[PDB]
Amino acid sequence: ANAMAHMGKTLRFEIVSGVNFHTNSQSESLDLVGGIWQKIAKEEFEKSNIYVSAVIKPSKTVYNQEWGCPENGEETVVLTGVANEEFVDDIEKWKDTVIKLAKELKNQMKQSTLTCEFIETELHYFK
Amino acid sequence: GKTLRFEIVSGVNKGYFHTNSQSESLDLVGGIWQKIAKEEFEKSNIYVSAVIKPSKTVYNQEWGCPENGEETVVLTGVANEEFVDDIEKWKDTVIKLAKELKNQMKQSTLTCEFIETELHYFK
Amino acid sequence: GKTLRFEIVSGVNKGYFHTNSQSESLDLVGGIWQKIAKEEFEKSNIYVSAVIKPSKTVYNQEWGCPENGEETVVLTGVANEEFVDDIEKWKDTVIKLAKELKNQMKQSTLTCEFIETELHYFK
Repeated sequence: ANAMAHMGKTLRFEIVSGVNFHTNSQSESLDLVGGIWQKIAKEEFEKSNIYVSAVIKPSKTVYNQEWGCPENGEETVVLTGVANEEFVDDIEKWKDTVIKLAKELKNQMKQSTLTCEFIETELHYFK
Repeated sequence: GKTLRFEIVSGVNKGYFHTNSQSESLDLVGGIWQKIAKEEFEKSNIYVSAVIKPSKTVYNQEWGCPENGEETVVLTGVANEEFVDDIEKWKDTVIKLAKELKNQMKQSTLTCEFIETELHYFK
Repeated sequence: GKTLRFEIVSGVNKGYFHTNSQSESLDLVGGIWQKIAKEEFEKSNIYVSAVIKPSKTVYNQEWGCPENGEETVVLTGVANEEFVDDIEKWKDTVIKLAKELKNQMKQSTLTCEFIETELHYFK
């Protein structure tokens, strides 16, 4: 079959959020966060034509119990995405958009704190 | 000294493999990776191990994403200087395996990223 | 504006701890990390938080990997400039904790990687 491959230097983001909502499992909290992210990314895309996709992974975050962490860690989700040159024209505008969406997710999940990191990456995209 | 890690995201193609949970799809992808990595190692003598995580990938429903995201697996590995002599050959091998996984999982698109990393290996 | 993140991959040593699910092995590793980070913080005033993910690691069955991969946990953390003053001291502390985890989990081998990152922290 025919095939295409693109390679370029770009950025990926990674966000960590709590899961706060009456979910009963990591499978259920994955679906919860997935639905919320899908809605906020869609709203942004309608304004700017920039769609910020994310891969979401179940996790627990371990920190000092004296700052409120439960024993053995707090239930969290990790969201990761990339600026794919096929869909993204301007890396600075994309980065600004990711930061905006991170703050909105923090609000929707009613979180006190939230992290968002940018990491340099070499993206190969196969079709 | 620096080296490289790779990360791939793949779908699990329920339409074709008919897994019923994230536990089952994790095992499916784990077994497929094990087989393709072994086949490649027999050809090139380069064995590419991967750490695999369950996930869901959220994109625009108008491009076919299910509500709340598509079931996916994330595969991540590294060029460990204890086992790898030539980084360029390793990178070429990872790209080969990414394409093979895309084929085996019958995926329309697939991503493979390389990230610079400083590996400490304790034995 | 740059800092460092770490990522560790560890086995869960079913031979010794006998966990029955990925949920149970996540809590096991979580509790061990919490205790070793606390003990270190009391000595050095450096607290190393981690986000822990369930996973499997796929390698050659001829080196002892189970079919479809071995149950593992991935631990990832960052040097947050709001809490961390000296990156070299932090990195040394992470290495110490990685070795201690290797000991507590009775692992033959363990990896710890450092990756450059740009951290935004929202309060």
